Amino acid sequence: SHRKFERPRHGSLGFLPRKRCKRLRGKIRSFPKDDKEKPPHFTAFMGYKAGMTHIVREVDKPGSKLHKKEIVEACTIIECAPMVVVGIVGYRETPKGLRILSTVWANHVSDEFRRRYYKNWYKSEKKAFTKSLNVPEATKNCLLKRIEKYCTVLRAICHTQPSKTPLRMKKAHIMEVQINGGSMKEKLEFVKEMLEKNLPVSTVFNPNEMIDVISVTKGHGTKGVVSRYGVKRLPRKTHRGLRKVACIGAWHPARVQFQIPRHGQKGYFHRTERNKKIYRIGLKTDKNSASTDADITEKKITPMGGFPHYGVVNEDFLLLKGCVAGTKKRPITLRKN
Amino acid sequence: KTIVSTQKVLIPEGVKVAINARKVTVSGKYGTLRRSFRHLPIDIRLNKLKKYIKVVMWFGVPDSLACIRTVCTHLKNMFTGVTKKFLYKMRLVHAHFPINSNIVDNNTRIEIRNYLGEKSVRFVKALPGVVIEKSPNVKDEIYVSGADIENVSLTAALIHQSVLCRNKDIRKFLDGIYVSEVTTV
Amino acid sequence: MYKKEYVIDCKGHLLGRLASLIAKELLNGQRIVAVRCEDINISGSLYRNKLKYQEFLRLRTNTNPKKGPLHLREPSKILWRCVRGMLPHKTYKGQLALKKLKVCVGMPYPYDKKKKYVLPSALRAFRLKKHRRYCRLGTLSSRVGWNYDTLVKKNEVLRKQVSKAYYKKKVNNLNEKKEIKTEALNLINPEQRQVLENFGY
RNA sequence: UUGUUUUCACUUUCUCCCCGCACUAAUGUGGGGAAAACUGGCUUUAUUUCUUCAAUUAUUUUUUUUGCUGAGGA
RNA sequence: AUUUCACUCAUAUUAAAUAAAAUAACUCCAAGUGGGCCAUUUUUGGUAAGCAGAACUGGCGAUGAGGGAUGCUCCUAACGCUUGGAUAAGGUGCCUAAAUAUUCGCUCAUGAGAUCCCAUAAAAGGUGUUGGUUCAUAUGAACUAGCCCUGAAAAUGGAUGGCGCUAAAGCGGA
RNA sequence: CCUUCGAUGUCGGCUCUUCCUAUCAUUGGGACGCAGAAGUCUCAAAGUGUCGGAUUGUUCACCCGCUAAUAGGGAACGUGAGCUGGGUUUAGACCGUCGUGAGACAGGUUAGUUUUACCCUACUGAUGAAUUUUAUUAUAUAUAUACAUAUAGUA
RNA sequence: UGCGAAGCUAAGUCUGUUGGAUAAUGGCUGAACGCCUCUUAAGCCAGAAACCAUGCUGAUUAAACAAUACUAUCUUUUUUGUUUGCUAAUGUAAAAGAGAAAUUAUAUAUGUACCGGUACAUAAAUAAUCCUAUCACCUUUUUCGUGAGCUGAGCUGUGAGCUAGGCAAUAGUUCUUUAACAACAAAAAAGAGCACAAACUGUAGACGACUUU
Repeated sequence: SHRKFERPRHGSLGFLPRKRCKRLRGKIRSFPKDDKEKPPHFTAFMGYKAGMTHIVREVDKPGSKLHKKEIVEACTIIECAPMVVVGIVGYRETPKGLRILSTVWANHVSDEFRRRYYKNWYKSEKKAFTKSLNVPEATKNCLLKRIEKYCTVLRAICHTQPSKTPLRMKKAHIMEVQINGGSMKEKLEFVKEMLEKNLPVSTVFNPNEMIDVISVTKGHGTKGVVSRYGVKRLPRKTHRGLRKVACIGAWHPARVQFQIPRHGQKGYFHRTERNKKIYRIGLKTDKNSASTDADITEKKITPMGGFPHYGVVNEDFLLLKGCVAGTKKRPITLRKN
Repeated sequence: KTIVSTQKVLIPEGVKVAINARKVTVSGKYGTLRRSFRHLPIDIRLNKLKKYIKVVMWFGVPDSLACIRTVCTHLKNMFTGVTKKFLYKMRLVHAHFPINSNIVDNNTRIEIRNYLGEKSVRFVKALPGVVIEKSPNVKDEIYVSGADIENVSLTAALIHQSVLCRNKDIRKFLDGIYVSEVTTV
Repeated sequence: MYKKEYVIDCKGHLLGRLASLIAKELLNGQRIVAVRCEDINISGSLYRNKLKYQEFLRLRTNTNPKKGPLHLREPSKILWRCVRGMLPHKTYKGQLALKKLKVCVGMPYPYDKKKKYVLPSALRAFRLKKHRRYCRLGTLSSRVGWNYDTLVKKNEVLRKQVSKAYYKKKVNNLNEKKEIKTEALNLINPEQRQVLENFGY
């Protein structure tokens, strides 16, 4: 029979299965779309976990009860050790998805990037990307002509440099960042300049725009139902313990449904936070970017007392609303909206 | 029930046509004609020195013989519509708030305001090549016209349903944007 | 039936009749490759077939939808499943017959210039009243969530131009072959000429 | 409380005429009239292989190509 | 009334027909059984029931085989081991052997319909189709009945058996 | 009384999930005996939500409130190797009525042991090989090829 | 007794979109019957927290796949074969010409040249078609094309052909016509690095696994 007191279920089925994520970096399912009218520029970025902090502000929303009065908010400041752009990948649409036409590497590559292709770097001969970077430019010209004639999605392999960060890790995280904008004829020339240099964030990131955050949440191992889905605790009189779901399904169907909350792994999931507007642009070396002309004190992005389980921060900064997922030292990925 | 149906459509003097595989291409005065009538089984006989069209339907059963009549009177009627433009009698109505018109961009993308006092945006288009523009004689009247019969008539059709209000008895509140009569240039 | 493999252009073919014929060929052992499945047409209104596919879509195993009927949205996969429902796929011979079938949307690479065959027993022009209502499998699949109809259309129009070019080459090749034949006929001995003339060669 | 007998009204055409005079689906049509009848049927005469001699039933006689079977041992 | 003598009523097809009618008749000994159920037709109680209780016949039990997708009781048909032929019931679009056979109509369903038992459907609405009937001077009605539609809502996801089928692979014929 | 009496754990509550629509609210409409409000009838619609407490073992019920609404139901009257044991329904005991009596009471009351998962499957998570009669939406400088391709390890 | 770092935690903080056709709902034309008439005639539009997309989560849910980087004695041609548990070695779901490129419309379409039109051809049992097979050998006369090498061109080779000549099949009547493809073994000729473990880490964890050095 029916329940006498109908109440909403526990957890969301949209985040199933609640299993350990396969990787550590934040993958991107979807990049922001492109338009012919809009001009060819960048489409995403990446970095690390610099801070999810506060800032004091003043609302300009008409009729707001606070408005002119000073307020306190919650935004974030990003860690951007400049990423090295190393590769170019072309994709063409097919009825079986978008397929890789080809990838092209920079004629010179870093050691940190190449270290990722190994599991025992200290014992190898470091032979990766050794004789693959001595190709003639006739092949490059022919294949980029093919890219223009056939390819329709352009992505750039960029890798981070953990040497700048205090991380123990020496392998470089590699991802691909889409390039969005105009037609192929303009796009070919617009993708012929930045093919080797490192990536400054302030190149495209501008104030008053929306971005999203991709990461992998923390980890807690196996946890009970009361933690994984927040089920009601059974009364203290319960015989075989109280931290469990009482009924895991009716008599029929004669099976356990997949909607029943059960014990298992919680955390180490893939998470994306949407509607995160970027607000301000700054740097790393300069001394007054974060502060204002009404604050008239001295400070830079530098923190105090060190960062617990993160070391010190010696790289770029911007501003963006919200707080982030993951743990300390965890790679974070930044997308546009 | 018999085996032949046809309508000996009378071609007026001011029109010249050419039939080809239920795709008749015609020239009048304001422009040219063509039509996609491929849904219906139609055969056509044509002459041009003695004129008159003969649109026919073989094995004419009254199941679908009501369609040849529609297409035939329609055919003579686009002939008339392109030769002389058709004018329905559209009148805007306003019980309390006189209708605010914003005729932006030359008969294309008109805007409607001042209808019950919402004071918001309301814009309804029409098929290109058809005019629905203010008649200078009376402000609340718009002299609809255009190229062809369907061209004028769908424009006279879509406009009435654009500004409807809610919770107000239309037996007492006679608000609307009416269309009354039909004439020619 | 007896060819190494038969390539069928599914354009303008009724789904059920096409599936029945193809399944009979697979069971008899003839390998079949079906192309341009996104122009398969189904009798009945597009809304009717959309309702049917929605009823099929709402149907899944309650305990775990993973083992539920995999619905599939590509028209090629729809035709493949319709054919599978026509033959005993639960047995070894039926499984072999099912695996003897290839389905493609549009015309992929190794089907540019092998003769695409058409079975008149499943044509719309012969198996459907003109005044009655029909649908299009590509449109229905796009409605039920394929989002690849336009790409197939652009590939198809490019292929149309590409094939038209070499058809224009082939027609001139053939019309020069016929004219060299006309002159080579009179260089053959008369008694051999007579047999060709009276046998229409 | 039956039979019998009697009257007109019927058909061909690429026939023709006139009117709408081209209004035909056509190398014609809507209407009104004239023609013979090359339609047709009727009786004959030698012939049915120039040409039909059908179909069904009753009564007979063959024929093309081929599947399966070989019990027994007087 | 009985008995005995005479005569004699087809007896060479048989005191009407038909009959693997003596596979008869009789006697003895003895097993099991003695809860029945279902189908057509008839019928009692009950609002009704896959309910309870009866009659006839045939089945299930006690019995498989082909078919009705599926099924103790429905149709064909009852059974030694085989080889050929031809069929019954039922089918011939694929599953599945055999007709996308021929021929004539009807139907478009935004929950069509599709083999007895059988797996529900009613009152009330129908100027679509076709054919009627009656009436009033090619002119208007009324009905009538075939298909289709509304009436027509239930819980795991779902079932003309599935796929699917509309110039049917649907319905009624031939 | 068709299946279970060589046993399918018989009330309620708690917990938890899913499903139906004959929709309570929310969404968009039509009608009103609709001036507007407010409301009533009704359509498409199950996406979202349908509560806190007093009394009672209760379902049901009835009040106090909040709410936007506090809609109706199914899932072996969903759910006891999930719980609890308040009731019903062993044995003790009390009262009332009935009985000569032992005792009886869908009359009332009080106290009264709630067993086992380590098996299969299902579900939740966690490792993980093998995969040629197997796959191809290509590979070629306006030009050929399936009569081709495709080794395998690591990343 | 206090804070009680960090972690955990909430009772604390941040975040939680637009596109399509669409149900109900009004019109264009318009028959049926002279004409009117949303369609129990035809075609077209307006439009919902519902649907499918978008976005998000898995994807050993596809026993799936792509690109890239590096490496493992490796790759082509010929002959004979595959008639201690092993160390030569063979399997076909289908060869017997397994021959075949416009696209499209079905109440007629495809080309050609002009500006959807124009005029003209083509096509309408369309695969009921076309194309492809047997002339062996060797000798002579030579002709025309393609490849090695050679300087648009000479020679040789290859393919096809022309003139003339003389040269073979035989196993007793058939038991599949051993004829295809792919693979492998032997023998010749030519060219052609990593991962696990170990210690460390702790962004991870029941153990595996995962992140590192």
